[PDB]
Amino acid sequence: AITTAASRLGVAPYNESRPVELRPDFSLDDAKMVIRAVYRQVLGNDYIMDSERLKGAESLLTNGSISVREFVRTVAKSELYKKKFLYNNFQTRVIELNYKHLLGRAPFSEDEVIFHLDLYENQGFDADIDSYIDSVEYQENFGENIVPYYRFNNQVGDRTVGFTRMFRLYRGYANSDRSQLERSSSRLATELGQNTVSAIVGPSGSNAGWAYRPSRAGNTPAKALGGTVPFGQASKLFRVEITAISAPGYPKVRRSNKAVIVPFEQLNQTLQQINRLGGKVASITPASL
Amino acid sequence: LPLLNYAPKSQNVRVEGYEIGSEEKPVVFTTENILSSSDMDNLIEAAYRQIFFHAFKWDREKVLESQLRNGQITVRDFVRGLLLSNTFRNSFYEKNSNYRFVEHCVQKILGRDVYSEREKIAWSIVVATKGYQGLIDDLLNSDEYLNNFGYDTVPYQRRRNLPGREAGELPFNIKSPRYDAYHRRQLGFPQIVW
Amino acid sequence: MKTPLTEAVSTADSQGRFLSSTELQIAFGRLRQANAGLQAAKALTDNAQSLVNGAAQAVYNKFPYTTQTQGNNFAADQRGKDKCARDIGYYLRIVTYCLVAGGTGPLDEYLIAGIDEINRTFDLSPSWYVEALKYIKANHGLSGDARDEANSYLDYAINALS
Amino acid sequence: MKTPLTEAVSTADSQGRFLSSTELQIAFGRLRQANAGLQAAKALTDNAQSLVNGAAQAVYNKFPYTTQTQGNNFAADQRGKDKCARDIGYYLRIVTYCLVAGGTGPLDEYLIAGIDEINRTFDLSPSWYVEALKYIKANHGLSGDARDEANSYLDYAINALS
Amino acid sequence: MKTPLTEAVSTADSQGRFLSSTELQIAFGRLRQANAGLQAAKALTDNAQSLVNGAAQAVYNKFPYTTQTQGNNFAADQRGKDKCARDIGYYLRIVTYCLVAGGTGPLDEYLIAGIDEINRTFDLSPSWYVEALKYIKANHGLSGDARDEANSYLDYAINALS
Amino acid sequence: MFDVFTRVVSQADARGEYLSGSQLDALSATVAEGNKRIDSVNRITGNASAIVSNAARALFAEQPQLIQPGGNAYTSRRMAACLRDMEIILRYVTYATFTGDASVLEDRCLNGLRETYVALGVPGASVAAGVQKMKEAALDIVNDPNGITRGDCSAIVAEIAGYFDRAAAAVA
Amino acid sequence: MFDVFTRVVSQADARGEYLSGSQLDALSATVAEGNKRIDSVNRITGNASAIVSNAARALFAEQPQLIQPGGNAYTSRRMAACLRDMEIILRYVTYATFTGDASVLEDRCLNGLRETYVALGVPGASVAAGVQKMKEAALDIVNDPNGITRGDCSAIVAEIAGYFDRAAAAVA
Amino acid sequence: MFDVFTRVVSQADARGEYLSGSQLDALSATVAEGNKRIDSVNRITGNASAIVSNAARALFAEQPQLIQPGGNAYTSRRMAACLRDMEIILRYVTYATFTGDASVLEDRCLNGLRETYVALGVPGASVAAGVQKMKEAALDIVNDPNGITRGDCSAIVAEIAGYFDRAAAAVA
Ligand SMILES: *[C@@H](C)[C@H]1/C(=C/c2[nH]c(/C=C3N=C(/C=C4\NC(=O)C(CC)=C4C)C(C)=C\3CCC(=O)O)c(CCC(=O)O)c2C)NC(=O)[C@@H]1C
Ligand SMILES: *[C@@H](C)[C@H]1/C(=C/c2[nH]c(/C=C3N=C(/C=C4\NC(=O)C(CC)=C4C)C(C)=C\3CCC(=O)O)c(CCC(=O)O)c2C)NC(=O)[C@@H]1C
Ligand SMILES: *[C@H](C)[C@H]1/C(=C/c2[nH]c(/C=C3N=C(/C=C4\NC(=O)C(CC)=C4C)C(C)=C\3CCC(=O)O)c(CCC(=O)O)c2C)NC(=O)[C@@H]1C
Ligand SMILES: *[C@H](C)[C@H]1/C(=C/c2[nH]c(/C=C3N=C(/C=C4\NC(=O)C(CC)=C4C)C(C)=C\3CCC(=O)O)c(CCC(=O)O)c2C)NC(=O)[C@@H]1C
Ligand SMILES: *[C@H](C)[C@H]1/C(=C/c2[nH]c(/C=C3N=C(/C=C4\NC(=O)C(CC)=C4C)C(C)=C\3CCC(=O)O)c(CCC(=O)O)c2C)NC(=O)[C@@H]1C
Ligand SMILES: *[C@H](C)[C@H]1/C(=C/c2[nH]c(/C=C3N=C(/C=C4\NC(=O)C(CC)=C4C)C(C)=C\3CCC(=O)O)c(CCC(=O)O)c2C)NC(=O)[C@@H]1C
Ligand SMILES: *[C@H](C)[C@H]1/C(=C/c2[nH]c(/C=C3N=C(/C=C4\NC(=O)C(CC)=C4C)C(C)=C\3CCC(=O)O)c(CCC(=O)O)c2C)NC(=O)[C@@H]1C
Ligand SMILES: *[C@H](C)[C@H]1/C(=C/c2[nH]c(/C=C3N=C(/C=C4\NC(=O)C(CC)=C4C)C(C)=C\3CCC(=O)O)c(CCC(=O)O)c2C)NC(=O)[C@@H]1C
Ligand SMILES: *[C@H](C)[C@H]1/C(=C/c2[nH]c(/C=C3N=C(/C=C4\NC(=O)C(CC)=C4C)C(C)=C\3CCC(=O)O)c(CCC(=O)O)c2C)NC(=O)[C@@H]1C
Ligand SMILES: *[C@H](C)[C@H]1/C(=C/c2[nH]c(/C=C3N=C(/C=C4\NC(=O)C(CC)=C4C)C(C)=C\3CCC(=O)O)c(CCC(=O)O)c2C)NC(=O)[C@@H]1C
Ligand SMILES: *[C@H](C)[C@H]1/C(=C/c2[nH]c(/C=C3N=C(/C=C4\NC(=O)C(CC)=C4C)C(C)=C\3CCC(=O)O)c(CCC(=O)O)c2C)NC(=O)[C@@H]1C
Ligand SMILES: *[C@H](C)[C@H]1/C(=C/c2[nH]c(/C=C3N=C(/C=C4\NC(=O)C(CC)=C4C)C(C)=C\3CCC(=O)O)c(CCC(=O)O)c2C)NC(=O)[C@@H]1C
Ligand SMILES: *[C@H](C)[C@H]1/C(=C/c2[nH]c(/C=C3N=C(/C=C4\NC(=O)C(CC)=C4C)C(C)=C\3CCC(=O)O)c(CCC(=O)O)c2C)NC(=O)[C@@H]1C
Repeated sequence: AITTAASRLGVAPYNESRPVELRPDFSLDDAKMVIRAVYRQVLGNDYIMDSERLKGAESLLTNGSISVREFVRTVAKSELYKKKFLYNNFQTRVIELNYKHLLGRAPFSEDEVIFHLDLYENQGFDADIDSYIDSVEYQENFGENIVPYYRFNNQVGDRTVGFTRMFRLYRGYANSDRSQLERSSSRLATELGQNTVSAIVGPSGSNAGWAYRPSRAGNTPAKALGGTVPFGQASKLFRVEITAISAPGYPKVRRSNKAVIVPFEQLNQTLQQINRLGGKVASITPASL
Repeated sequence: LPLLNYAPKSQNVRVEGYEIGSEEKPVVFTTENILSSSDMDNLIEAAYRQIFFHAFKWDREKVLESQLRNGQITVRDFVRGLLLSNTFRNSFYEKNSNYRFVEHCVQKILGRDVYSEREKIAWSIVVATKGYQGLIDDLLNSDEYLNNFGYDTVPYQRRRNLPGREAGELPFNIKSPRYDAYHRRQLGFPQIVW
Repeated sequence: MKTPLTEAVSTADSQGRFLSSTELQIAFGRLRQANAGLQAAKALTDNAQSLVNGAAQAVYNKFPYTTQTQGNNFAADQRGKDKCARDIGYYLRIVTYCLVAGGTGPLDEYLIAGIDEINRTFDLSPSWYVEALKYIKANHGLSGDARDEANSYLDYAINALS
Repeated sequence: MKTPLTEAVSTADSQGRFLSSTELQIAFGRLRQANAGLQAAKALTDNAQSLVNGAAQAVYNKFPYTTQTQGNNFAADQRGKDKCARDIGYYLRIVTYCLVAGGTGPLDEYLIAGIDEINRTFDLSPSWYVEALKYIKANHGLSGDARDEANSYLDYAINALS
Repeated sequence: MKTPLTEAVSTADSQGRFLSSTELQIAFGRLRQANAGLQAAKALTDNAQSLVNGAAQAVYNKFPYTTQTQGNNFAADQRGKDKCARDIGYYLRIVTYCLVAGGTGPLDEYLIAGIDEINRTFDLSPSWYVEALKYIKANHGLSGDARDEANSYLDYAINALS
Repeated sequence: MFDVFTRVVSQADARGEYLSGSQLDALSATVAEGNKRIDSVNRITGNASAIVSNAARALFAEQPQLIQPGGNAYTSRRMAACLRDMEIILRYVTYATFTGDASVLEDRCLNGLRETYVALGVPGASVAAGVQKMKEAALDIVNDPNGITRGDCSAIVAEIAGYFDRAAAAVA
Repeated sequence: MFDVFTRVVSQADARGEYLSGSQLDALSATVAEGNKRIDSVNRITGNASAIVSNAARALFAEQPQLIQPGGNAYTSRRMAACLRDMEIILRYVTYATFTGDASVLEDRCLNGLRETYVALGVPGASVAAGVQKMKEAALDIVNDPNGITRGDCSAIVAEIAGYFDRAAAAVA
Repeated sequence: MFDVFTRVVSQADARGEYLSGSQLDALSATVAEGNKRIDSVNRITGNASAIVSNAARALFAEQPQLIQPGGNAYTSRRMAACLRDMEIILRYVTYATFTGDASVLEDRCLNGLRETYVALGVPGASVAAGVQKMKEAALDIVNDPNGITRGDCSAIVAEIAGYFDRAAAAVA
């Protein structure tokens, strides 16, 4: 599980929550809890205005005319969901969001993008939505009666890349999919295409370097090809991600975000220099063997 | 031991210059511009010129180049690699006294001349005590290096020319050839001709 | 001094390269321009007195307090009027240099570099000189390439002052 | 990739300056040249087959051993002849690029950087290609600015090989 | 962490509700209990070494094969005895935490979740720890609310193991 | 989420230690202050609407740029969202007061909040001001001596002040 | 970086082909527009200070939160940086216009700029509004019919407008 | 650095004077020579390899002590450095020719070069001899009547010869 780093990763509140199940012969308070959970999960913790509520679908859920899964399906196909997540997004962004909302995880591979992009293009948004909800994965985790929830913890069938990518899509508890630094941009287009991963940067409030994001071009690669040779005598190399660089000012400072590969023997100097740049350490990761 | 103390001396670099870009402003070769392959050539050539004055094919460091091209290292790292290279050690360290080697380092790395003999004297002991790499790292980590060139810019000789003057101070690759009288005598030059 | 010919050499030298077709094209662009620049220099020089006189009056009219307020920085006495006419003459003359050189070089090296410090230190308003430069712009009566290049130098100075 | 337009911006950007009349003259210099370069590129392109095959023969004639000696680096078999004609084609095509770009950029980017390593690794003589480039110089039938710009790129490669 | 105060908040938060009289009643329930909890923790802490050593012997008497049989999972050597005493100390220490916290939180978080995997992987019998926990129930000497709350956690752990 | 009790427990477990006598005594003293804690929570809760609405009114009076057209709190949707934010921060401050530990605030209310505001363009310094206004009102409400068993609540009031300050710092 | 000519050359070398007849004639048509392109670069450059300052004045008039105390453009250092940034963006737009290719703008200006602004807390949507105002002023200046040989600059104007559009989109 | 135009400007500024009519006319005559100046630069550049290598060959044939063991041009690096230096001097002469002023040649190549060679033990007199041989070849290439619009390049050729002479004087 996630224990020590749960709070700084924004996972602790989900560790403290149980799946929201609608039992047969449910009470009205049960129905209200499901409705609240579905709105929070499926709409990415956006505030929902009374004018935006799906009152008819809520009635049918309350009446047992539709199960939880069918209520999720209705919310996912609503003009409200599409306005929030479809009409203004690159389809790869849409697929990312669908996975997060409806399956509680991030896409694992480029194959998932191929499948859902073609399905949308050939059969339309509704058909694509059904594929998530009628999937084996949805059935195994949530079935007919449980609201979808974030699957942070390792499960059978997982891949490691899923874990790192969840923190590209989930940015903390007091946050929504439409209020994140990358805004409308696909978070995973490049990761999926290259099958690469990124160092995990936890949410703001609990991580000073929370804003670190790489640029389109001119990034430092993850691993130290060439080893310590360019640095001279050095025992081991680390990749440091740095954000919020301002102090020297333009043109001495061009990009406020920077990743550097530095040797063990210069980490003291590196931290000192970073502090004087005003920057905040986003992540440190071994870069050599 | 702490570095021997010495005083500065009046120098162009020590005062505000009110600089406006002209043909005498050193060209800024930085990787922050997302340089194309040919443009990266020029940056690499500039670094070789700044540190070696000229890199014959024998002198060149193709692997360091690839790593700089790939973003594995910064320009300052590339400059360190050149300073640690066989060419630099053989040309500027082994053929000079420690005192003149320090001068070369200050000129090439910091882009200024030394203040005095005392500055050269104070730093001459660093190679022996901290090792060759210790000297380079001290200079490259210095506030003076970082404030002027940072991590992504090729160093250059600073404030050599003043506006409206026909000539500036001597370029360091003219002022400071890789060796001087001491090694010249060992080679048995000058050669009598005619 | 920044000009097409000195920048061309500066570029090639910074690359350790002989001049090539690129720099030779720069020299052709210089040659296409030079005669118009020399004609503009001539025209401004011949009319220098009335341009300088008229420009100063444009400033005194736009900013009457300068001719009525006592103080070293103002032109309420002959001393101040002379300094002001001198200063305006400097701008005009150096602008003719830019037309001869074909670049902002002369303006950069003789006038612009450090002009903020002077204006702050001596409490001179940059807006005074902008008005003068606008006057010269509107009264040099150049046309064509001479106009376009001359105006580029006047606007360059105006931009530096604001 | 060195061209007048990119060099002008590269210089201005290094200086943190807007483009001035100096850079505008650079552009005028490019515009003076562009059509001649484009016409030169067209003429070389349309005559490319003749020039390449003529150049290859000129090399074979000046260096007979290349068509007589066995070895991966020589043109004694159709394989080696095809490689040689291919290479000469590369030189010709990239020179047309320089004419289009108005600078040695394409030659620097695509051919010159690394050519020494190739020629040494595969035991090719730079003298062979110099002969090929002389033949193209002597037979492209250009005139005026088209000839001068084309010959300067051809000579640029020759000097890079020498 | 199951404790009255955190669960009150967690439940209220999932409902998006301010705390109401229901949660305040939970706080009063916690306050009614806390002092006896803290006193029970103190008594167990002060007696910890006697309880742990006594519990281990109770285990060794009841399952004598554990002190005679060779094997990494048995206490036939000082290594295994030290592991055993350490383990019982964990149970006792984490039980004192539950008394401080007012809920099974510390036992769930630190010990119970995953214990079945550990005992299976390392071939440790849950029956051993049940006997240690029973000794501690019999010998902690608590009374009243301190005894009842303490025994609930000791029985919670026993039920988890069986 | 920790409460006051499990905060100490987590620190002890990480060290492998029993709580010491002084730590148990400190918790005993915390228990003795329990009724004042509950009262303070009840008072802030019972006045939640007035605290939120009065703070909002004061903020917009002092910062009219927020509500004029184009302002971040202009339009009913943004204004409603703004008022929800205020109510939510206040709610979590009562959670923190109830539990006696800031963790609920840190882990949930303030987790990712700055990213949210930067992404959206919400002026975080303005939120901090609103939170400060709610704090002043809330502290006065907790301190009010009418209709309650008289006693010294300065300690709980200082603790509550801290939670408000944490929230304000997180967005400013 | 690419210019209009070397962009086409790059795509041709990738395929091992001489430029086609139509490609050469397209570049000739580009050359025929060269003077209009130079004039547009010159007019924007000549009016750079006014373009920036008027745009900034309009921006802060429409978005006064920026310059209220606590606003991102409050304090001299932040206002100075803001004015500098607008000038930087305008400068690179003129570079792109001069070369007839967006590479210089995209590579040297917009790369990582969105990321820089979020990391510093600079409101990018407000940066984009500033770019828009500069765009409007810049095109009017370029389209000004006074004092210049008369002709149709519609194509150059569209290209310039496009570069401003890139800038506005990139900063947020 | 100065070029032919800015040399006159520098003198005029030092006097606080506009350029006289004769100075303007003189520069106009310089402009009318511009094509020849460009052609001369292009011709030297295009034959730079041969100029250097032919001159170096003749130099080592006339002064065989340079290349005999123990000589200053013996060993591959010293020979390579010598060839390099000749190309450097030729390169800066073309710069001077291109600009029409000797300042770049002096500031960036010649000023101080005598001391450079004395420090290294390079026979400066022999460098001058090599410079003279490049001059002879270079002037012949500039004056070649074949394949160029016929005209009189005596003035530019004399200027170029002067820059070589300046270089030959400076090294020894
Ligand atoms: C849209 C941009 C506006 C427009 C432009 C326009 N310009 C020309 C022609 C020329 N403009 C110049 C420019 C300069 N000459 C100089 O010396 C300098 C200073 C360094 C500059 C900037 C030149 C040389 C020409 C060519 C000669 C001429 O004066 O005509 C045209 C005509 C078409 C063309 O040149 O191909 C046009 C259309 N015209 C408008 O109406 C727009 C507002
Ligand atoms: C500072 C917060 C103010 C303050 C508080 C205060 N309260 C008490 C005592 C009690 N308060 C309660 C509260 C409730 N009883 C209920 O049934 C409920 C509703 C669910 C609540 C909220 C209780 C039970 C007590 C104990 C009995 C009593 O009536 O006193 C005190 C006295 C000391 C103590 O902690 O017991 C104090 C100080 N008093 C002030 O003057 C502040 C303005
Ligand atoms: C044991 C030798 C070391 C050790 C391990 C350890 N791991 C975790 C937590 C996780 N481990 C994983 C790993 C994977 N997930 C996958 O999908 C795959 C392949 C399918 C792998 C390899 C993950 C994702 C987690 C977190 C999620 C989860 O556990 O469900 C922990 C717990 C972390 C925590 O409690 O915070 C531990 C202890 N720890 C050591 O000290 C040993 C050296
Ligand atoms: C065809 C002219 C050229 C070409 C195309 C090509 N594209 C892909 C793959 C993808 N294309 C997209 C595009 C979109 N996703 C969206 O959301 C939208 C907007 C609604 C678009 C336009 C995506 C995301 C992919 C990846 C998933 C997929 O493979 O379908 C490929 C396949 C690449 C691969 O390696 O599999 C190809 C071939 N390729 C060419 O060579 C043509 C010039
Ligand atoms: C003005 C319309 C808006 C605004 C601007 C603003 N920017 C900064 C700080 C920086 N801006 C940059 C920008 C660039 N770096 C580059 O390399 C380029 C492209 C070539 C650009 C455009 C950088 C690097 C910084 C940081 C370094 C510096 O401050 O000089 C600030 C100050 C941030 C601070 O926290 O102090 C501001 C205010 N702010 C607004 O509110 C306007 C919408
Ligand atoms: C003013 C009363 C007189 C005057 C001054 C003048 N000085 C310079 C140039 C320089 N002055 C210095 C001085 C210093 N360098 C140091 O390190 C220190 C201590 C910190 C000092 C005081 C330097 C190094 C220079 C050259 C660099 C530069 O100018 O930026 C000039 C300019 C000379 C030129 O040709 O540009 C002038 C004009 N001149 C007078 O006429 C007054 C009597
Ligand atoms: C040759 C069999 C194949 C081939 C090679 C190729 N590689 C690159 C680019 C790079 N190669 C490296 C590799 C290294 N750099 C190091 O420092 C070390 C460790 C000591 C290694 C192994 C790197 C880092 C690069 C990128 C930077 C660089 O350009 O040097 C290229 C060039 C690609 C490009 O221009 O972008 C090529 C062509 N290509 C083939 O097709 C062959 C199968
Ligand atoms: C002087 C040593 C020799 C000489 C030169 C000479 N040249 C011209 C005229 C021209 N030369 C050029 C040159 C070029 N055109 C291009 O496009 C390029 C490539 C970038 C170059 C180098 C040009 C443009 C002209 C003008 C037009 C023309 O074709 O004539 C002259 C004639 C006078 C003039 O100034 O134009 C002369 C004399 N002639 C000799 O006989 C010397 C050996
Ligand atoms: C007029 C019919 C009666 C009236 C009006 C009144 N309104 C307020 C305060 C607010 N009015 C609004 C409404 C809007 N804000 C928006 O952005 C939009 C959508 C574009 C609307 C419709 C809001 C949000 C407020 C509160 C915040 C603010 O003051 O701007 C007041 C003052 C309320 C207060 O407590 O300050 C009043 C007086 N009152 C009457 O008696 C009239 C009959
Ligand atoms: C009011 C004082 C200021 C203000 C607020 C404002 N906030 C938003 C949007 C959001 N606020 C939150 C915050 C939370 N959501 C949670 O679930 C939690 C508790 C864990 C918190 C603290 C979120 C996530 C959002 C985005 C979601 C959404 O639906 O908006 C807005 C809306 C912005 C917009 O609509 O563009 C506003 C206006 N704005 C001001 O000007 C005041 C200073
Ligand atoms: C008063 C003495 C004279 C005067 C004032 C005046 N000022 C402005 C505009 C600005 N003033 C400032 C100053 C500051 N901003 C800061 O953040 C701080 C530091 C904390 C200072 C000192 C700024 C930045 C501006 C421009 C941006 C803005 O509008 O806030 C104006 C208007 C200028 C305009 O063009 O809008 C005026 C009128 N004018 C007089 O005539 C007085 C004698
Ligand atoms: C013999 C295998 C073939 C051959 C040789 C040849 N060499 C030259 C000229 C030079 N040879 C050298 C070589 C060196 N000089 C050194 O100092 C050292 C290192 C100690 C070496 C290896 C040099 C530098 C020259 C040029 C200067 C000089 O003449 O000494 C020539 C004449 C070239 C010319 O243009 O004069 C020749 C003929 N040529 C053949 O055809 C043989 C198969
Ligand atoms: C060749 C005709 C003669 C010759 C030359 C020779 N020179 C050197 C070494 C150097 N030459 C320079 C020159 C310059 N540095 C500059 O900055 C400039 C202006 C840009 C110039 C012209 C320098 C600095 C050196 C030393 C550094 C280096 O060689 O890289 C040598 C070699 C001496 C040595 O071993 O360093 C030689 C042989 N020698 C002859 O005998 C010919 C007469």
